Amino acid sequence: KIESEEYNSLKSSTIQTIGTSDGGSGIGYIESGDYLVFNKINFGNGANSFKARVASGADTPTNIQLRLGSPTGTLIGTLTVASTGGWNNYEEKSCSITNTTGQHDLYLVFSGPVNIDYFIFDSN
Ligand SMILES: O[C@@H]1[C@@H](O)[C@H](O[C@@H]2CO[C@@H](O[C@@H]3CO[C@@H](O[C@@H]4CO[C@@H](O[C@@H]5CO[C@@H](O)[C@H](O)[C@H]5O)[C@H](O)[C@H]4O)[C@H](O)[C@H]3O)[C@H](O)[C@H]2O)OC[C@H]1O
Ligand SMILES: [Ca+2]
Repeated sequence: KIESEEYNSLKSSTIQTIGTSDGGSGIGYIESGDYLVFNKINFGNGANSFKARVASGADTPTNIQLRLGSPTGTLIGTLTVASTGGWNNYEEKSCSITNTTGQHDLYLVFSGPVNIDYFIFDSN
């Protein structure tokens, strides 16, 4: 598990840390082409699944690309998030990823807006 608001670096001119109504925090005000960087993520044993707690009031879907090494590095999967009913209505959404082990920098690269609280890598 990784908290979006605990990124090491980012590329954005708009991203803000936001709250949720449950007393948590996360990332909003994301625009197309922004990315969050999480350095030295040990995928440990194995990961073939990605789950994120996300909210969206957008009227088009946002793709969250999961890239290793650089923003144009190996693409291991893409979570596509349509509206959840509103910007403060969080749901947990999952995608499969190419099985990943070892230590990589992780770039979440966004095609549009989404509010994100946290994400979890697991093996189904
Ligand atoms: O304390 C807590 C508060 O922090 C919390 O505040 C909420 C923080 O998050 C806010 O959500 C932002 C709402 O505004 C969005 O910008 C939208 C994004 O969509 C744009 O339009 C898009 C254009 O591109 C199209 O292709 C796409 O389909 C469209 O959707 C629109 O122009 C922008 O206005 C941000 O992305 C969100 O992060 C939320 O409103 C606050 O309420 O509230 C709870 C409290 O406990
Ligand atoms: Ca969070």
